[PDB]
Amino acid sequence: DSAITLWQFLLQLLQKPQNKHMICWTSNDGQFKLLQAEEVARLWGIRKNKPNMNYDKLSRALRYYYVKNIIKKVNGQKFVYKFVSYPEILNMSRNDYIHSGLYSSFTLNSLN
Amino acid sequence: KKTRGRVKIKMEFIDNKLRRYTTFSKRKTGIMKKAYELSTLTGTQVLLLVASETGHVYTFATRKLQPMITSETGKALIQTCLNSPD
Amino acid sequence: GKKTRGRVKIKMEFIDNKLRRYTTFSKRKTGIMKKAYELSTLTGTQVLLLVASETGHVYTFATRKLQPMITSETGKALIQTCLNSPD
DNA sequence: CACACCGGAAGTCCTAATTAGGCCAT
DNA sequence: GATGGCCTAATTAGGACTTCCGGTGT
Repeated sequence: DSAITLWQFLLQLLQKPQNKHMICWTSNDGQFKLLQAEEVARLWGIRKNKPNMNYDKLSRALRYYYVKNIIKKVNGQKFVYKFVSYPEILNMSRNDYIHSGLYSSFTLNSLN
Repeated sequence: KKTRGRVKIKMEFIDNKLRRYTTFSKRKTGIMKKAYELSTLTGTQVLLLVASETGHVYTFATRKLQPMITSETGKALIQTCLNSPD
Repeated sequence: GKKTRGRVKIKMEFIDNKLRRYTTFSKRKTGIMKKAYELSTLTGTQVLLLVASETGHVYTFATRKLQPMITSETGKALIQTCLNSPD
C-alpha cells in the first residue's frame, strides 16, 4: 500500500532531523536545500528498488515537477529548490476510423 | 471454462490461409484504430497503409498526409511499390 | 490500495497538458509501430506507417516493397511537401 | 576545464484498460 | 474472403518516475 511519491518523500525526509545534513529547509514559505544530494537520492533508490539512483537522475524527477508545478528551482541557490505553494500542500465503436473522413480502402488492380 | 481465450502465437508468418487472413483482419482493425487515436489523441500527422494478400489496399492518413495516397503522384508511388516482384 | 493507479481510462480527445500529451505520444508511438511490425510479420503483408512528432521528427516503419515510399527521392519529396503543407 | 542545471527521448513498474486467438456466425 | 462477437488470456498504455545524455550557465 505504498504509493510513495518523491515530493512526498521530501516531506518525511524534510521533517526529520535525522538527515539534516543532506536535506534541510530555507525560508519558511517551503523553500529548501539538498546539501548532500547523492545521498538523498541514495535514500530514494532504496525506496522504489532503484539501487542505481543518483542526483543526475533524481534531479530530473524534480525538473519535471517544474512544469507539473510542484517544485521550482531558485536561480543560483545550488541544491536549493522549493515547493510551489506551501504549506497548503501539507495535508497533515471499434470502427470509428472508418467513419472519420481519413480512412480509405480499395484495391491494387483498380489503380489501372 | 468454455473457450481457451487469446492463445499465444509464434511471432512468425502464420502458415494457414484461414488463420492468417483472419488475423490480418482483426489486427488490421486494431492498428487502424490505433493510428486514428494516436493522431486524435496527440493531434499529430499519421499515415498507415496496409495491403492484403488478396490485393485490397487499406489506408488511413491525416489531413496533411492525405496527398500521400490521393494525389495522382503518390497514388502511382504505391502502385509502383506493391507491384514490385517478391 | 495498490502502489499505482494502474492504467487509467482516458478521454478520446486531443490532450492539452503538453507533458501528458508528449508522454502518450511516446508510449503510443512505440506501440503502433510495434503493431506495424507483428502484422506485416505474422501475415506477411506490406505495411507502411509514418508518425510525425509535433516537434518535427518523423518516425516510420515500412516493409520491403514499400521502403521507397520513404526511401526514393520522389517519395521523400512528397512527404516533405505534405508535412510542410499549411495548417 | 569542471559541475550543477536544462530538457528531449524512450524505457521500467503496477495495474487497470484494451486487444486478439480459437471458433461459429454473418 | 472479411468481419461480427463471445469467452478468456494476452498485450498495451497512464501516471509517475527512471535512464541516457548532449547543450548551457556560471
